[PDB]
Amino acid sequence: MREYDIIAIGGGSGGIATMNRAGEHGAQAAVIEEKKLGGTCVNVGCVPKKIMWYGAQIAETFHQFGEDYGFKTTDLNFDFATLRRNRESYIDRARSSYDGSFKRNGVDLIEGHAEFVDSHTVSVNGELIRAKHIVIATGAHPSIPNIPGAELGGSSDDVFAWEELPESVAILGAGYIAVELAGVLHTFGVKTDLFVRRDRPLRGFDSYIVEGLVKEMERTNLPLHTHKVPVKLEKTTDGITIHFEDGTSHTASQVIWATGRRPNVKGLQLEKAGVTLNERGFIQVDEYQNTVVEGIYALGDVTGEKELTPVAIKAGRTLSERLFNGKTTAKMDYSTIPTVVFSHPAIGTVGLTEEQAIKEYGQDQIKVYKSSFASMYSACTRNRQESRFKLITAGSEEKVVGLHGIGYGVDEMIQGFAVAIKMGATKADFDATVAIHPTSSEEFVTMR
Amino acid sequence: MREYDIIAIGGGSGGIATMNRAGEHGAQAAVIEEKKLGGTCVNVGCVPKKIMWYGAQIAETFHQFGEDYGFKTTDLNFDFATLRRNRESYIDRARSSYDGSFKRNGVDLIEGHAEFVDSHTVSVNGELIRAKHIVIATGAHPSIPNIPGAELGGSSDDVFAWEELPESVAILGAGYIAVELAGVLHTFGVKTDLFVRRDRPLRGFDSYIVEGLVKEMERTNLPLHTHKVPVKLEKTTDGITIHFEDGTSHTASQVIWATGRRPNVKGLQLEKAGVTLNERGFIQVDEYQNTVVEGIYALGDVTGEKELTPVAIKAGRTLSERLFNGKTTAKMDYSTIPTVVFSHPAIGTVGLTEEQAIKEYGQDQIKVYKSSFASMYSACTRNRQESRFKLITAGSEEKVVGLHGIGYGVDEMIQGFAVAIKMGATKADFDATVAIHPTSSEEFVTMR
Ligand SMILES: Cc1cc2nc3c(=O)[nH]c(=O)nc-3n(C[C@H](O)[C@H](O)[C@H](O)COP(=O)(O)OP(=O)(O)OC[C@H]3O[C@@H](n4cnc5c(N)ncnc54)[C@H](O)[C@@H]3O)c2cc1C
Ligand SMILES: Cc1cc2nc3c(=O)[nH]c(=O)nc-3n(C[C@H](O)[C@H](O)[C@H](O)COP(=O)(O)OP(=O)(O)OC[C@H]3O[C@@H](n4cnc5c(N)ncnc54)[C@H](O)[C@@H]3O)c2cc1C
Repeated sequence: MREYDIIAIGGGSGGIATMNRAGEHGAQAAVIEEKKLGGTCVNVGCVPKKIMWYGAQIAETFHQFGEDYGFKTTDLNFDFATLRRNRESYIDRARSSYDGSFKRNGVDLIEGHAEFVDSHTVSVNGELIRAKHIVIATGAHPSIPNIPGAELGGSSDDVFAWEELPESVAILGAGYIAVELAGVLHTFGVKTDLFVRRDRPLRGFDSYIVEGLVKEMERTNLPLHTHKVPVKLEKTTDGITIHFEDGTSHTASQVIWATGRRPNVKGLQLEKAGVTLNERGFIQVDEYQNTVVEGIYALGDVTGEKELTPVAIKAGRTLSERLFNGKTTAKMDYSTIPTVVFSHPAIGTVGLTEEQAIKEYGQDQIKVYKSSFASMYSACTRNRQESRFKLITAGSEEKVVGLHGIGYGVDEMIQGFAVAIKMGATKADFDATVAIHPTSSEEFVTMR
Repeated sequence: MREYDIIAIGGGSGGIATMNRAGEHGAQAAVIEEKKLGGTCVNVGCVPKKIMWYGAQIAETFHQFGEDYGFKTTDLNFDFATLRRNRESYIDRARSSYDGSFKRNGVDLIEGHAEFVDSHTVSVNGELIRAKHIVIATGAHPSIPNIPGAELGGSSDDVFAWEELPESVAILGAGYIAVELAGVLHTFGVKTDLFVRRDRPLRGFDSYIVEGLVKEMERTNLPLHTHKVPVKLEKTTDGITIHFEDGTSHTASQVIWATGRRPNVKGLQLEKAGVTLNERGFIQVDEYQNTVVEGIYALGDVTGEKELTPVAIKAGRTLSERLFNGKTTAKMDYSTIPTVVFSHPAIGTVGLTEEQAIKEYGQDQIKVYKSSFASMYSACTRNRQESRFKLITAGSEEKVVGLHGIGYGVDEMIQGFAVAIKMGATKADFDATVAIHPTSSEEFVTMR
């Protein structure tokens, strides 16, 4: 029968976070996980991507900047197997830390595929498991568009699975994963082509910032192809050929689908428990992460409020504070969540885009500040790399409702500004703060 | 007799920023400069140092991290002359950019040593220049101690003057310039020793962060010598020998004094204007930058409130707003200024140290949050580089009165938090802000 106070279906960012903090306040917890522990982020997401990004930044330095700083090489050889071995070694050590936290806080790891039997019970390898509280944190999977020959194209999971880098690659998609992988593989020397469906990449991100990314792709000869709707994929002697709606076609060794991600909802027997989906296909929940069935909760990518790791972690930790530390009205705040996209160079954003702020406050009520400049790092070399910053203010007092940036060092500067912006910072609060020179971050506090 | 609404004695950070903003509001302004336009920051300070720091960061990247990211070379070859040429080309262009900003704002560039005649007149090369408003922004000079043979040792000016790197150098000092130069030159393969007079470098920075720097110096074999009081310098056949009070001695090709910087107050005929000095040797001014004489002002390093480039720039711009834009009470806020030391790795700080917080608020009203870790960048490699973060809170509300960091990326993460801390951010405001994963900056918002 198996007795636990609370269980988590899924051992990813959300599941680990919720059960550790539940166990921290003296609850009997259990995590149920199909694949490896740690979920998408540890195994096939944030961690391996960022390690490969750092590798690409070194390749960039060697090839682009080194000569004009007085460094010249003789036989600069890149061994990807060496990077991959050390990438996976770091993931192995990070995955073991999570096992140590389970055992310390009194959380049982149960390897297997969970499946609802009734509203308080789940089935794992035949054996039933019962609990008053059940957290569905099953995460997400890559979206494969329904067209002929789509199975021939791989996904982000296949990119980290690669033991050697292919000759060429064709990336289909316009989101953050597409731009990240395109930048990394291009810098490593793979014949990388990116195909977006309409207009430009990152249509949710601010245009001024994305325009800076497009300019950087032109300058590094990373071919971007706009208005490319894929109709069909097909096998050839060269590899895989893509057929587009406009008329043209293109061929490469590998083809990667990176259009979006959809929630894991289908293999759970949600009708037996009584758990309903919302209209968009995510698990329906309220502001406190409660499903329609009491005693069952959902959070992380499966609920789809904001598909990020620390969103799942805080949502998870906040839920366990509510259930086991008496914080009755405690809930996740989904506004003003900062994001960084590790493109070449990195994009950073928090708050509203210009178009979001117009709909929210009114067209007349929004002011905008822009700053184009080159960083000192790149600007004293052949390869001048443009940075672009933007601040969006609202009201008579000019409340900073959006901050956006692309450039060297942007990845590390957003966190502090996110704290300021969530407190209700005005333009006057920014301008009163003295600059740190010489940095790129000082541009945000000296805009006119 | 040439006449102006306002003039600046000195064409550095303070002087240029004051006259450009004065000219922006229609006042006929002029900048008077002895040596090179741009001042200490552009020609022999922030700019050449940061370019050399970036050069050193590339050297660190290839030697310590390259191999484990899959990069190897038959021979890595460094040529300082190429770095210096491009460094000075960037400085040539930055210096040329001021000529464009002068033509827009209507600012005349006068060249020569200025010198007071009376309270409203100066002399440059015999020609008398009268003005209603005179701004003293003469800056500072490297301090050379008074001991036998002190002339044999140079300063930071001489480090940037170098066409070739010497074989060995001895840096005598404990401040930010000593630590910055010691790190850069050590990374470029110069036999570099750092000699501090007392217990540790960087008195006034937080012990936890400084302890982290000392640990990195010892790990990378950059000798730090403590309790080393120079009594004498002596020219020898070996090189230049330093004799210390403890009876030991040390020899090197060059010796660099980095003991501190003093204001330029002696060449101006300040007695003829009626401008006085305070007990510390700086020009005496009030909170509005007014001297004891009407229509004469002083700002930047010569007044010594906080010796940084953006402090001189903001104070100067605030002064011109007061005089030429009807904002009679406008003044420079000198409290809670953020600072970054470009050591290896970079140190960043805003607000109070732990000692300072205890002295202000008392021992039992202060909570301290610490965090020691290795960045993901270095954690994949042989050479695990340690980062150290520290928050200091005060009172029942836990107002963040200090933030400190040392580690990869710290240089760019401070600016945002400085805005937040200046607004009166609490620990609750930090903990409410969602983390950006995977970064180093997220550690500040997840401390427990
Ligand atoms: C390439 C890539 C890069 C990314 N980079 C970033 C980044 O830089 N920053 C960032 O914040 N986010 C990033 N993300 C998103 C981030 O990985 C997710 O938001 C996060 O992993 C969500 O955590 P979760 O717990 O909701 O789901 P997951 O971490 O995916 O965990 C779900 C787990 O549950 C298991 N599971 C599913 N169904 C069952 C079942 N029936 N029984 C038992 N177990 C089950 C799965 O095997 C899986 O391990 C990235 C994603 C990808 C694909
Ligand atoms: C090695 C080094 C590194 C530094 N790094 C940093 C850093 O990273 N960040 C930072 O914020 N700050 C840094 N500083 C400090 C910064 O450079 C100064 O605080 C800043 O330049 C001060 O500006 P100022 O206008 O007060 O004086 P300055 O910029 O020094 O300008 C004074 C000018 O006045 C001229 N002058 C003097 N007397 C006369 C006269 N009688 N007539 C005409 N002209 C005259 C001088 O020639 C000089 O050009 C650094 C300093 C040094 C030495």
